[PDB]
Amino acid sequence: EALRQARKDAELTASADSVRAYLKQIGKVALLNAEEEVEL
Amino acid sequence: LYRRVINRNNRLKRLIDLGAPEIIVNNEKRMLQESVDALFDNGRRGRPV
Amino acid sequence: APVTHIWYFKGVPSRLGYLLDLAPKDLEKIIYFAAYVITSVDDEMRHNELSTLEAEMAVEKKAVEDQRDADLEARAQKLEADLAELEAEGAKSDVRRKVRDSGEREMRQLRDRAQRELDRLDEIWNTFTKLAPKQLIVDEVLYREL
Amino acid sequence: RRQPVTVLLKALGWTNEQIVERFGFSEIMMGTLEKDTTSGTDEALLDIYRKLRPGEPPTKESAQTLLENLFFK
DNA sequence: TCCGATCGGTACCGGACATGTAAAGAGCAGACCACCGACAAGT
Repeated sequence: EALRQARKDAELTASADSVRAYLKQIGKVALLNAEEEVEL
Repeated sequence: LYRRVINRNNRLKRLIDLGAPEIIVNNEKRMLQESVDALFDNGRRGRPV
Repeated sequence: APVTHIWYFKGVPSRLGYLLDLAPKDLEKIIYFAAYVITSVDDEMRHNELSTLEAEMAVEKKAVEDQRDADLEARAQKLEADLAELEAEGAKSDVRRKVRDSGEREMRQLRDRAQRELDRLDEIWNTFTKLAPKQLIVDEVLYREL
Repeated sequence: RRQPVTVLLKALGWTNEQIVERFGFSEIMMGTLEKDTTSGTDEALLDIYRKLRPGEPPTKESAQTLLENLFFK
């Protein structure tokens, strides 16, 4: 719906500030809860 | 300004030597670009240092 | 790593923009690590192997359609099992309508997911066909897939 | 950037009927409400959040908390 | 054709002045200097 389009526009925003861009970049990936760390 | 540029360049050298992922290296290169731009003309792009 | 000169980029007019026929926003995105730019493309190699790549893309689309059909038939057999269970013991009509609309919503979700996958494949193929130098690929996942 | 005030009014919890019954004596308000090309509360709130803080993925509660922090806290 | 952003500029002589925070600690090693023992050859 419109929510997906808004999310895509937000992710495609220029984000001229360097710190904001870095936060957006690091926010793309997920976390490891309990066991994936051992496997890695 | 010269100290900031030299520090960021040395950190980029260390990151390349270690083998850091692409995100960290790209962030460091962007910081180096911003430091050089601020050195040559402070205030043209972004906020002044 | 090379660093561009601020005088010749952030100016009115932008000399780099005029030289390279690039908009100032495009230059800002490129030189500040925000979007990829295609330096060059091998047109001859792409044209020679275009038919094989299109055939492989068609095979991939056929495979994803077959997977969607398998998911649809799994949903259909689950619905048939639910109907058999409802025939085994009596139940009210409200719960039957609820499970019917839940199954309809699930199959519509699967259909729109398949449609989104097909649209993504079509967009990737169109981007590859229309690939040319001095073009910005602002989507990181699209460039990774390419 | 400029935003129509009807979007802000809807984002505060008011509906179209509330706006009509509250600002029915004015022509500019009605013209803005007809020309907003935006309906509902969640859509207006998401638009306000996008305008205020571009690049941040919005959700149901982040925009409301941001507005409360900005004004009513 | 219209218009939201961005960049350029805005008198002179005299004078005046100097930063305000720290989440630590330990183990091991390297370079340099003030105090020293021997031992044979030149003085």
